[PDB]
Amino acid sequence: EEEEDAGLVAEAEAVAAGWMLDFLCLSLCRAFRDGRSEDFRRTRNSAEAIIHGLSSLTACQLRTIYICQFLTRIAAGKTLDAQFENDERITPLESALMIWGSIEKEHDKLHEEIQNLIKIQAIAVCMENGNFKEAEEVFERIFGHMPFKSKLLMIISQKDTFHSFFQHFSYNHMMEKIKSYVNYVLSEKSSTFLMKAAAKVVESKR
Amino acid sequence: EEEEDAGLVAEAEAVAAGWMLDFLCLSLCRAFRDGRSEDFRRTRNSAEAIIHGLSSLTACQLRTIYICQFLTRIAAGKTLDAQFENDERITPLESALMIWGSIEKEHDKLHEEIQNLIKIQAIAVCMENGNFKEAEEVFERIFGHMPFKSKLLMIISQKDTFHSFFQHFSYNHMMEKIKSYVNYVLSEKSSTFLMKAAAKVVESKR
Repeated sequence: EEEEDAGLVAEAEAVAAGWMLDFLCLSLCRAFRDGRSEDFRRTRNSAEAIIHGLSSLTACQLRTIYICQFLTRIAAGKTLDAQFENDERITPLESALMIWGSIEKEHDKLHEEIQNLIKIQAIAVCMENGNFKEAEEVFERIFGHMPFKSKLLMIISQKDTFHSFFQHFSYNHMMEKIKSYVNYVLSEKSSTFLMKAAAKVVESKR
Repeated sequence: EEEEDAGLVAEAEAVAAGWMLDFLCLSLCRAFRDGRSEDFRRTRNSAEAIIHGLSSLTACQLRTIYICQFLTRIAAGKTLDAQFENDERITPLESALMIWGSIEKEHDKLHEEIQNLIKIQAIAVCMENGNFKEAEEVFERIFGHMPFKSKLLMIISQKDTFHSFFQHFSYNHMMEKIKSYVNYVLSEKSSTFLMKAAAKVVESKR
């Protein structure tokens, strides 16, 4: 009853923390889709602290954490100063591409298009800051897609930062395709417990 | 319906964050009472990130945040390197005494005893590290209680760190009286929504 009641409290705290993680993961995907940057930053901070207080995760919770990590790297894609991997040479977009190709999800046409847009922008960001040598290094770690492969290497060699290819397959196009995926994810979210109860309370005051 | 549905989502996220704050505040008080230091540290980190994502707080939530801040300063009472106030001269125990005397709560006999134990230990910690001049400064900011007042100044002057007075009114005695208060608080917690639902789930698997 002493060590038993303490165990029961710990079990409930673990169920409650699991609900908090699920809610925060959904709120982060929502903030990303709506372009609410500060909300995404604050909710990411909350979700990370919550993950540190949990000792067990379901496969569904782990999968959801991976997608949220992908979104964080995409948001920091233009922050080449950001290091998400032990290898400090890995650019944020390279890290997102690694998660994108590791998540257990359908490799539908949208999946491949997002993948191909991340590869192009991984090189574009380096060129848009004049890190042309870094651009070649990223190209080697990604292109080591034949028609696009030769086109990108010729743009790195010519040093044309303001090339038309990058404008057609822009950072905004990449962001929009990624936002279309998040919407579908939220659509099939299956409704988290915390959101359902809170929404009931809100409606119960209308 | 566009700006209306977005508002409804924000309202639900605010109700959900309020439930998360209440749960985390209770889990922090529990970790303090049980002496689970690492759990208190991790839950404090989670509660701070949650507070940063909320824009409205009830008087009951604000009062609960004050008590949790008091516990954090008590836990860092021996960490004289910790600065909780803009004035870097204020020791952690001095900051806790300031909150303790500011919370809206009954000034019962337990309240005064906790207050008097915090005052004595505020001086003891400084003496136990040889910061005798700092001890006098803390004494001036607190004792500026006649029978205890003269006794403490004579101990600072004599520089007796290992004095019997501090052993009788020890840091552990202060910790135990503070733990008795937290228990009563949790006893009248009124049961938070998240804890109630989670405990139901746990029992529903016994």
